[PDB]
Amino acid sequence: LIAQRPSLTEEVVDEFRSRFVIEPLEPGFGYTLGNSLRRTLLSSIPGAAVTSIRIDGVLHEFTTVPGVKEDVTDLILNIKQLVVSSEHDEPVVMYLRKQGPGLVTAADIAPPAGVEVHNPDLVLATLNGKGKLEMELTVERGRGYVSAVQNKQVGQEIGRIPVDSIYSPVLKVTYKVEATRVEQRTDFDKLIVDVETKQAMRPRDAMASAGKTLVELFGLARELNI
Amino acid sequence: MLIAQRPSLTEEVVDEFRSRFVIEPLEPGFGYTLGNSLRRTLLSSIPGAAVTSIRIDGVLHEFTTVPGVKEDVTDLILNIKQLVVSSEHDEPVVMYLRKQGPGLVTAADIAPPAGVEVHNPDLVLATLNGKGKLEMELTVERGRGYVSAVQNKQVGQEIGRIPVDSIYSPVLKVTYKVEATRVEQRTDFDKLIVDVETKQAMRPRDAMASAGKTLVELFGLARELNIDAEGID
Amino acid sequence: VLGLFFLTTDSEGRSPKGEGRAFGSSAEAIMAFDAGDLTLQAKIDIRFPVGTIPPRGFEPPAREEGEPEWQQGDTFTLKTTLGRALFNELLPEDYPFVDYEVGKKQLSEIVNDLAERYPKVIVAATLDNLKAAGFFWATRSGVTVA
Amino acid sequence: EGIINPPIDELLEATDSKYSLVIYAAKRARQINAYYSQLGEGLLEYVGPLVDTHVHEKPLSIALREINAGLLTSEAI
Amino acid sequence: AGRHGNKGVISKINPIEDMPFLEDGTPVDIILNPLAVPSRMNPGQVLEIHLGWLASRGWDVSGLAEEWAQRLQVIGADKVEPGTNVATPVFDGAREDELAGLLQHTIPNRDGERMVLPSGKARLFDGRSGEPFPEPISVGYMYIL
Amino acid sequence: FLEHDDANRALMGANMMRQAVPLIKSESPLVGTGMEYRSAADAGDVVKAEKAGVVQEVSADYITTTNDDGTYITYRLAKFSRSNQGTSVNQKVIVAEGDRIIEGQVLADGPATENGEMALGKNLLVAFMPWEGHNYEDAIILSQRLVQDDVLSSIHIEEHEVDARDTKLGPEEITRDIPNVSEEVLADLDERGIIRIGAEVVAGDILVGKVTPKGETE
Repeated sequence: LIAQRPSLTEEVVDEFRSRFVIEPLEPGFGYTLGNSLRRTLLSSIPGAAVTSIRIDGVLHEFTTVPGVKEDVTDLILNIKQLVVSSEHDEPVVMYLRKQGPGLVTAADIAPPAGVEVHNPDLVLATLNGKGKLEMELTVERGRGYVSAVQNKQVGQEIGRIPVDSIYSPVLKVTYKVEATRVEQRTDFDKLIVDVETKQAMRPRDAMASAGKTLVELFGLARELNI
Repeated sequence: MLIAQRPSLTEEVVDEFRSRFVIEPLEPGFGYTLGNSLRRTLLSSIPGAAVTSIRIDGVLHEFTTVPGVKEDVTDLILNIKQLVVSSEHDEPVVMYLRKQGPGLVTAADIAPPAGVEVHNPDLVLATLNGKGKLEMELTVERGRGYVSAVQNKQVGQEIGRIPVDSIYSPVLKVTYKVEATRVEQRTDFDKLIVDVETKQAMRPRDAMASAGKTLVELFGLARELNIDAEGID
Repeated sequence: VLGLFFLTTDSEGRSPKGEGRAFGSSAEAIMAFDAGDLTLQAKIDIRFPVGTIPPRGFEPPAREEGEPEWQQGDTFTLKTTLGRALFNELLPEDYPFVDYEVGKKQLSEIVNDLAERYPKVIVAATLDNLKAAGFFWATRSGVTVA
Repeated sequence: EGIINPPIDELLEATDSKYSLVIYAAKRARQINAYYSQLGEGLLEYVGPLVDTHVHEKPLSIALREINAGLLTSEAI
Repeated sequence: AGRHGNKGVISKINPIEDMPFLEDGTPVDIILNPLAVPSRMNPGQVLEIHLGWLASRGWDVSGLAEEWAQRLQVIGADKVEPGTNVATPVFDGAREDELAGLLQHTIPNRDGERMVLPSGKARLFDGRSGEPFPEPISVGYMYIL
Repeated sequence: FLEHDDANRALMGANMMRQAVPLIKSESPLVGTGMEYRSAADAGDVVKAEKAGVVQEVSADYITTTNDDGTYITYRLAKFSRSNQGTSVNQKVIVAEGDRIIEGQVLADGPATENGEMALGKNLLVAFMPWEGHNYEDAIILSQRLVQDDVLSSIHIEEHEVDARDTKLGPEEITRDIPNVSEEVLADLDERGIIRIGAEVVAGDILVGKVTPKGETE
């Protein structure tokens, strides 16, 4: 019978993991709100990903670059885990050039202005004395997952190969409910949402974007009535 | 990034209180979020008013037989909890019902106080034979959702008062189903159909608008964290 | 069949919460189940609206009244679980209420009676409803192998 | 909005057999499809769709609709 | 297919948010019908799954002074890091008591809490509705071909 | 856990593990019998050392090792070659630049092996439950994480050939100048009428341009 407006409070446990608490929720209602937040966070959150690459001296993803121990398909697999952020709506070409023996990683890449890599420790490939790697990674912005078959647009460029891009930067979302300490037979429940994202952004921004999408759809369901 | 098609809620009405609501094609996977969140915020988050306790003259809590009425106390409790009441007082209020002699007692004979109104006057309540002796006092309390019968030591204070289940929510049942629709050669779009049945007091579309309202200021909590943009329209 | 059996089975070996309490309608029972104070298998006194056909065994009993009554076409209260109410919501309104554990063989006699006494489109719709709710309540039946 | 949209029990009670019904509807569908392919020849023996028709519809659905509506008859020679 | 004669075509590739997920937000990767196994009379896959889970999150057994614990200590399978491969020979596999006791003593993942009950089943949420499933659901790791 | 399975299901599983395709990258079973290393090494597709030495050079195409007696031995690896069933036999590398090598030690993996250990599939999170009827009659429901993370995917190589012969009317010619066809169809062909290496091709496209010399003309 009592009316209290719900409030959201964020606590942080790591750099990119945090728990959000919404205490005065109605009984039997924390689970569904947590699930709506989790489904909006895991799928529709904007981000950036590598959508196509081009290795010099390589025409398709089934060859081997002369001087690396990982074939081009393993290079596709290693690039697909590279988390990036691209301010530009248009695709941006990033450059990775390495000569001589060593260990080419994401810290060795050259990000243009507006595009930033976020896991420089990700190992990309290895190079022996006669190894030489030159890639021109095309990065784009989107949401969800887009396969390689939807990422091809140029036919005259034989050397360019599209990769399947994973755009969502959220690692895992969880929710939990309890019983509030206030004494009524209603027994209101608090909702704790544990959001852990990749290094692309803090979970606060991801929860903000999920809330924006959900409030827009529910305002669509609302304003068309009355 | 940009959403190609914008959804639009449409209402197909089937009765005075029953209705069905179709959402024009949503994004892949967004049918079920909207469906269950809308169903649970419809069935529980809408405020309403209902009865909470009743008091019958000359009876005991262990004495389930009521004098002068053919219906037992269970059917009487069921019929009272099936009655719709609207209140604006925001504290529990005692409302009376008195009848003498035989006949049929309905909700029309119920005399409501100021600020408390009864939307259903025609449903039957009980039968009387011979001497009536019908004097009941029932508590109307404004609430939100559904709470079962709870006791607060009112049986110790008086032996006639027994609690009754409360149906606060104007909506009676909400059933959602998410099916598939195809536009622009992409079959993985969700059409959400929400069939909502309410009581005759409150219009179903007004209840759905209130549910959407509560969801808007409920998911605005995540908005105050950061002003982040998303592909719209 | 596993889902329909779990929906319509008895409250033997499963902890019944909210067993033996009157309910105004099936919608209120569903709301109580969503609240969590009522389990699917719990003998409750549930009322049914006008047009609901009572069970075949309901005819020899009747409500005690000094006036003539006919519970064949109007409202009545029944002592049954919520799962049987949902299962009969799947079945057509003209079909009599079933008040027993369904399982497989009883489902066979129900489907045979439906095919014998009802048109083809009604039978197809009722088997579609039984299929959908069987899958739905087999998901929530908690069956697994450890 | 499908194959089953003509209810079949009505067709059986309007035909009293099942093979008669299927060959009956097949003959009517052939007549309707021949009418659609007349190319403006105006042949008298071919009678068009007696029930309302959309922009594109199979002649057999139209044939079953006319059989169900009861506005068409057949007799054995 | 698995290694125990279980097979099936794929009927739906669900989205990640639609899969039922565990207590830490970890979605399950494949959903199998439990109706098949008692009729096919090959419970061993279930056994595999439990040990698969035990090989995902490692175990710490030392000084437990139990029969299975002493067997694992003398064998050498008493301190196992998470993710390391385990070996059950085709007729000298891990016994029932060993699986049960190791499921009791699985190392915790986060918040100091272990996630699969000693019965071998875990409380599992719903990815569509969001309400948790009523009974605990048996989860683990099967090697699928 | 064979002793727990039925004999019929053991028969089916043993006869069905031979149909497992090799995936993009393979992982050895998280739980499985210890014979898998012996069952992968004894099969000869895994590159093993003939002599003991130290690795000198490592790459995707070859591994050059200097044995202790002084000789220099190079192992070539088959990368994206076609097996008899159409599956690839791509061989990954597990050895480092300068680690020691003994006789019979695995230098490079094979198809469907990891670290010299047999790997015919992937280990996935499993829950036993009926789920909305999509796992009915032992069907399979699975996450999209096995699509987006490249878990259950495989390279399939198909070979297809044609020959330009000398028939009675004349010699068949492999030529670019295909008659009765638009220019954009033959855009990706070489000067002699060969589709280029790495040219994405779809159904109905021209691979190699062969023309028959002539036919009875009426």
